[PDB]
Amino acid sequence: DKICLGHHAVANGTKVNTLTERGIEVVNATETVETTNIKKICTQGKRPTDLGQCGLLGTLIGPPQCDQFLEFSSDLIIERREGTDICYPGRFTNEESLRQILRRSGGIGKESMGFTYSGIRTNGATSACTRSGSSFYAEMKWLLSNSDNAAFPQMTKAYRNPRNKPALIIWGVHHSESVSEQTKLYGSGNKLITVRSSKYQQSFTPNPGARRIDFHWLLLDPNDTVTFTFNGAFIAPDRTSFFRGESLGVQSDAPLDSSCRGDCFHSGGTIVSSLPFQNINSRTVGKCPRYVKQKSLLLATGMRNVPE
Amino acid sequence: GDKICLGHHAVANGTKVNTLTERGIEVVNATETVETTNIKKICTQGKRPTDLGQCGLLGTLIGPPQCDQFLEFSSDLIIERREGTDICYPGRFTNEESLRQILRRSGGIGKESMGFTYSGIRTNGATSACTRSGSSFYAEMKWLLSNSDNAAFPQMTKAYRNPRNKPALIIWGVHHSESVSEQTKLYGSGNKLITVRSSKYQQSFTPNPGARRIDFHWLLLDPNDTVTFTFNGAFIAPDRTSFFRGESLGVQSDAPLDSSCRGDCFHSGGTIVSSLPFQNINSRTVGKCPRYVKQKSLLLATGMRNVPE
Amino acid sequence: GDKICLGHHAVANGTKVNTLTERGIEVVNATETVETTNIKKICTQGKRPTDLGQCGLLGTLIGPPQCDQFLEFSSDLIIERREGTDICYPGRFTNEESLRQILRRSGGIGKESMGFTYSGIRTNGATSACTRSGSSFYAEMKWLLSNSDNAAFPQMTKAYRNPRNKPALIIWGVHHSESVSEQTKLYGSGNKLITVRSSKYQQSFTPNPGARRIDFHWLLLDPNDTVTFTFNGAFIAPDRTSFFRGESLGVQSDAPLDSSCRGDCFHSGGTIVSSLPFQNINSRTVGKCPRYVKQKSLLLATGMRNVPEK
Amino acid sequence: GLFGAIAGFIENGWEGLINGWYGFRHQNAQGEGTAADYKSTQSAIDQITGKLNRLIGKTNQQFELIDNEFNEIEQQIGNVINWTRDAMTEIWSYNAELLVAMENQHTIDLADSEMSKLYERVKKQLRENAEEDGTGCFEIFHKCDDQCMESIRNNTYDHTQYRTESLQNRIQI
Amino acid sequence: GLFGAIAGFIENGWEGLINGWYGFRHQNAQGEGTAADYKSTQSAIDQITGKLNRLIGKTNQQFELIDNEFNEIEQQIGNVINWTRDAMTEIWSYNAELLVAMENQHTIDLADSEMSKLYERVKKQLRENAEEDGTGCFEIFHKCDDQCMESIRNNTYDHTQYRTESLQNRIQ
Amino acid sequence: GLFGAIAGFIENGWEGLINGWYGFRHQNAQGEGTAADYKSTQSAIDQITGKLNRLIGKTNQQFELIDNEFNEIEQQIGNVINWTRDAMTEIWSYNAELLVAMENQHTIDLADSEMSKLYERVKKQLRENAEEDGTGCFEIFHKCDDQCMESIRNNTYDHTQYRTESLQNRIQID
Ligand SMILES: *[C@@H]1O[C@H](CO)[C@@H](O[C@@H]2O[C@H](CO)[C@@H](O)[C@H](O)[C@H]2NC(C)=O)[C@H](O)[C@H]1NC(C)=O
Ligand SMILES: *[C@@H]1O[C@H](CO)[C@@H](O[C@@H]2O[C@H](CO)[C@@H](O)[C@H](O)[C@H]2NC(C)=O)[C@H](O)[C@H]1NC(C)=O
Ligand SMILES: *[C@@H]1O[C@H](CO)[C@@H](O[C@@H]2O[C@H](CO)[C@@H](O)[C@H](O)[C@H]2NC(C)=O)[C@H](O)[C@H]1NC(C)=O
Ligand SMILES: *[C@@H]1O[C@H](CO)[C@@H](O)[C@H](O)[C@H]1NC(C)=O
Ligand SMILES: *[C@@H]1O[C@H](CO)[C@@H](O)[C@H](O)[C@H]1NC(C)=O
Ligand SMILES: *[C@H]1O[C@H](CO)[C@@H](O)[C@H](O)[C@H]1NC(C)=O
Repeated sequence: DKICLGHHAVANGTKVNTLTERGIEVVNATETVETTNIKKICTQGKRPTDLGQCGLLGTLIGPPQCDQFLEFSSDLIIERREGTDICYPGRFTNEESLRQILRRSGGIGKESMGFTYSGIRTNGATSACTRSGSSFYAEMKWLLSNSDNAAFPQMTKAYRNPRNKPALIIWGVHHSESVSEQTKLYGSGNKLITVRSSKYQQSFTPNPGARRIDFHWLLLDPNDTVTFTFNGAFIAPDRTSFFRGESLGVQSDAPLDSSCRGDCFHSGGTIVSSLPFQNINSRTVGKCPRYVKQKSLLLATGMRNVPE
Repeated sequence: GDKICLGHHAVANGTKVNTLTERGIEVVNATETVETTNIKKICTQGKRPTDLGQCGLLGTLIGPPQCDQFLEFSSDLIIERREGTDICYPGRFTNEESLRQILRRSGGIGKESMGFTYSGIRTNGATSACTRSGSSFYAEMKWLLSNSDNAAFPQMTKAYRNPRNKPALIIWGVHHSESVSEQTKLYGSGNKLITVRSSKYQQSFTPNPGARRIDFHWLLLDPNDTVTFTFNGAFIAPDRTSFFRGESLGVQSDAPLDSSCRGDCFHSGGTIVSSLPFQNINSRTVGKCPRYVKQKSLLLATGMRNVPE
Repeated sequence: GDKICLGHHAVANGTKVNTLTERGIEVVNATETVETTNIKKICTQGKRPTDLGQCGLLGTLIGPPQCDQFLEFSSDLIIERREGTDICYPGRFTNEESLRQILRRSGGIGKESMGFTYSGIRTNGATSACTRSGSSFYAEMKWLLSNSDNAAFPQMTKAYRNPRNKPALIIWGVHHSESVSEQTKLYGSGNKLITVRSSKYQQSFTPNPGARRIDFHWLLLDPNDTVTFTFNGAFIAPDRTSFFRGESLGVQSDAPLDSSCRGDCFHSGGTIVSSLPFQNINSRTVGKCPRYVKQKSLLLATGMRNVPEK
Repeated sequence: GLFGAIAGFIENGWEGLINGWYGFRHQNAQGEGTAADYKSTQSAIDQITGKLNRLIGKTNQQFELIDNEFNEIEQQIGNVINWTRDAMTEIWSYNAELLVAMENQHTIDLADSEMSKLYERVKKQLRENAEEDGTGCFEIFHKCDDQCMESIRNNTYDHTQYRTESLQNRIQI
Repeated sequence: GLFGAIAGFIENGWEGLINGWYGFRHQNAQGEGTAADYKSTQSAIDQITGKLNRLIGKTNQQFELIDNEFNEIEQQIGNVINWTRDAMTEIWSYNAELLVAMENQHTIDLADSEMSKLYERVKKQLRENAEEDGTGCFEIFHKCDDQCMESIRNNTYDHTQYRTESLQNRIQ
Repeated sequence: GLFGAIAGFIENGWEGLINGWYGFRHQNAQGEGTAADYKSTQSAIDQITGKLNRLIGKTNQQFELIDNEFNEIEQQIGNVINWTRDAMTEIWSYNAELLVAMENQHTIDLADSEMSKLYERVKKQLRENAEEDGTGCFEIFHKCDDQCMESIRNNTYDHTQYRTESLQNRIQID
């Protein structure tokens, strides 16, 4: 009479790796690297903004494409490939820095800076920005002389931030089509724009011959004042921006889907997983498992498999 | 019958630690590995500190009133403060952060005259913005002017060779007058041109009348190399140049200095003093520090599993 | 009476190793995990090396006299030398380090004419800094100027379409004259503006007279996309553009080349030939390298605890 | 494994043991039978569960966009970002591979340990009534029926009850 | 524990054992008695101290300011720096957690191993003169006084002296 | 180590055992003799080789230069690069130190385990025909000639063959 001790085994075991052996066979194992992608931006529980044709920076100045997003509110901003910031040629200085602070802004609220003018025209427009005929950036004013070749008067405009959070201040410098064009819209002679707050001071001169409007920006502290001094070639802010709260920014071509939750996003969609690693995309945003090069890394959840 | 029993010690109340297998298993003793105790001070014992206070690090080069006492200094621990300011007259430094970064690790600066002498012009340009006892200017610089209102500034060349065996930090300024007529008042009428040239640097500057500012630029001049200045106005000339002394650590803090404690790891809120591998005090540190982790606590077992009755 | 004992082997002197609980414990045998042996040479066996010598990597694009032999080259291993220079006339490349990084992994460059011909202007702009079969200029560039001293340089437009299936490296120069007087002599009086446009690039440039200077700028032109140059003077035109060949490594070193050894890991001090996971030779490396660690030695035990006869 | 039971002195596993990781197979006059053991099986399963509790369902920190797919950022910073990302990927790839390999080594040894523990417990139970054959079996030197086999599995086996019978059976020639 | 002694076949620890980590408790005609074993206690502490020597008092690399709290650098570089800092934090928090969890697993098993080794040492020492209780005890089949109990504890017990007495006490 | 054989109950190693990691040393009426155990030795070597295969010859990661050693790049970005490089150095130096220390710990215990396995295997083999002396030896209670010793080493020893002689040599009472 005998009593024998032993352990279980299975016909089909799983090959795993250890410190001493490669492809050793165990009773069972679990995958640690996530490979299942969702080709969608999962927006359930979120308030998403699909910017579509509108470029993120365009929401601040307001070209035709962005008239829908002059004031937007979301915790998930989706930038699209065909998004455009501008209609008239030009760009933002430190453009990516501005994009990065906007992506987490929680959206923007717009407030009037309360600028009024006399002795000049404020109705500048171009066929490049059509919005039922020729128009301009919805948040900006193109300032010109009273008539062709008329002198543009030396001007000062100030704005104090009354709110309890920083104000995003945008302005533009118009670099005319030609030297002739500059003296036509504004006065003759050198043009200078100087912009001052209590922790920012910068001057700008136009660059005639290269038809473009370049936008510049600063963040104005609560109870601080921006001062604009200019005699032409100046694109004035009509409205300033205030950030609403907190958002996450994503770049994708994947469609939105409000029927699934997700907190990890990439260009190809959403990664939903409890696993510590993923092999889907090395560039992700939000809360993600770490990216690894390996397709599979199996964790033994059973003893060594020894069949008869 | 007689018997001998083997066993191990236990304590009434053990310490809960984490293993690979269990969370909160009790062991006899455990020891913390994550430092959480901060000292709200900059520990400067066995060190030569410089608390710059109202003086901005870049100010030590050009010399606004706030930086008069730091024109030449020597330390291995440079402490910047929130209230520190580089300038008195409006203007900025080209590549300011790069310059700040080399200054923090300079070991302080020594100053040397550049032997520049002038005749046929004025040397005493001053502003109400830099007050020492009335209108003054940057201590290390000279604001060059014409002999009188609207007089032609002469075309000038000024050359300086680095006689030392280390790079000289050469600083100069460009004056952008508040108007065109103001530029005509201080210097001759007509376009002004400033060229700065060494064997490794070549750049020209034109003033931008209307901006009301003095912008500062800089180069490092190798041993035996010459920097040549050519100008006809709007030029803020260096009177002295800087040489670095050795090695220092730069710190940004609001914490007061304390010479009665030793420390090698500094941050915004003071000094981390520890032999522990990790700290949960500040993710942003400078010096020789434990690595920052997000856990408040990680206990290393220093005894067996605790099993009592 | 009779007995049988079980035991293990030992040696007279073993090797000290470190464990989790003990420093300098002795084991029968150990092996080094950190590489410290350096070859003071660039091992170029199995590779097509290009030693640039006196020519700077960016020089191969614009063509100063020192780069005549490298205007077109093919290699998988580009060696840069301390004495290498990109220029003859004073001036800088904007984004020079980004461009170097691109060229280092390009596999080399091939040149193609951009087909630019000019009317009503001169093309023979030259300087004694780039002397080569006459007081010439950059070999890949044209220094354009007015027909005579002080003559008005025509408002001009030149367009080039990339006719290949890979990106064209387009280079151009902005000339900053020695003085306002010089600029007017070469290109005529008045404002000067240069504009360069592609489908994903647009920049304007104004010359800054005062310092003798030719500053170079660049873009990557996509296949089928067009680059447009509009200018009225102070413009250094590209005559040829570059195309990349494939894959390569770029090294900065002063170590001599050696074709009698194989290596996949390179640094300023030469080559690291190792199969060890770690190295302590150099923290700046290029190629397939062991990870840099600060320890001089980490001995991995390959035997049991050594217990000699006491 | 380190303990020499599983894939060691115990020849192989049992495909027929489906109610647990470890167990008892007995032979007597009434025939054979196999019964799993809850205690050591549960102790092994809980330890493996603990490992999964650590790796699964971690809270992750947030990361934002630092570059741009649609409009390329300044090339110098792009190269630094790319250089940094690859370095990050290599570290995490190393870590993941090492973690799994180390965990699996411990898991296998852990299960081997549990087998060895159970064997050693039964050895101490049987005292002088049984001799081990070397293959993981105990030769009981007395008549031990199905209910007697039960008590060995149950830890209720009184060795004094069978001591005299088994001792004289071990001495006989 | 991997060895099955501590928190295994040994029911619990002794709170009265203040002199060391491991020890012996004996019953005879003279009564109770507890004494700590120096060797196994010292072996375990030396191994715990070795872990500490590795983790505590490390020389660290210097790191400098790459940021500016008072003068904000452009958000582009700042966000890159911040991403890297957070990525570093992610790695070190992972490493620390794993290091401590792994070391603690080893420490627990190491101490369990020392208990087991001492138990085995005694077993081989007692030869045929004793049987194991299964709970960490050895039932000694000969009259063994305090001098005899001491000889077991410090490895001077001669089994030959008691073998005849023990063997007849075992066979009944 | 963890198992108490090597540097434990076995006093020291045999410098004369040059043909294996583990062996048998016997003593009988014919004399002394040492023979290596192949099976236990190879089992330990295979596991150690496995560690070597996992670390030596491994595919390295691809490296490129972001710095310039001749024409130094701008200080700000250069300091970011240096910071990141040194942070990598710190992580890899830590990883390297830990990996080797952990592996060495496991290698020592692994070797200790194989000695322990071989010992326990012989113990079960000898059954009631021998006793452990505490030093890693078994004192055999029957005449065991050179061929008898051989059968133990090669695992063919039948304990039944000697049980009777052994028991009356062990149990020395009525
Ligand atoms: C072997 O491990 C797998 C995981 O790799 C287990 O699969 C899980 O099983 C439960 C059902 O009990 C399901 O609800 C889960 O969805 C499964 N998870 C996965 C990731 O597949 C499986 O239970 C194990 N097999 C055995 C026989 O124990
Ligand atoms: C990078 O991180 C630093 C440190 O958190 C950020 O600076 C802080 O910003 C937060 C939130 O606005 C404030 O609470 C702190 O007072 C700031 N300073 C410090 C020293 O902590 C910085 O904003 C981040 N960079 C960017 C571009 O977002
Ligand atoms: C980043 O680190 C490198 C190398 O540590 C620094 O460059 C070296 O500086 C030393 C000491 O001043 C010189 O002797 C070497 O010749 C330099 N190069 C190399 C390749 O070692 C570099 O200065 C640091 N970057 C910054 C911005 O300070
Ligand atoms: C010991 O290890 C070394 C590598 O360090 C190697 O040369 C040798 O093959 C190994 N074996 C012996 C017996 O020395
Ligand atoms: C960085 O990597 C991305 C994606 O792999 C690539 O598109 C881009 O060209 C790289 N950036 C630079 C500046 O080389
Ligand atoms: C064990 O560690 C603790 C905490 O680190 C320490 O305070 C205490 O002195 C130690 N305990 C004993 C009993 O030595």
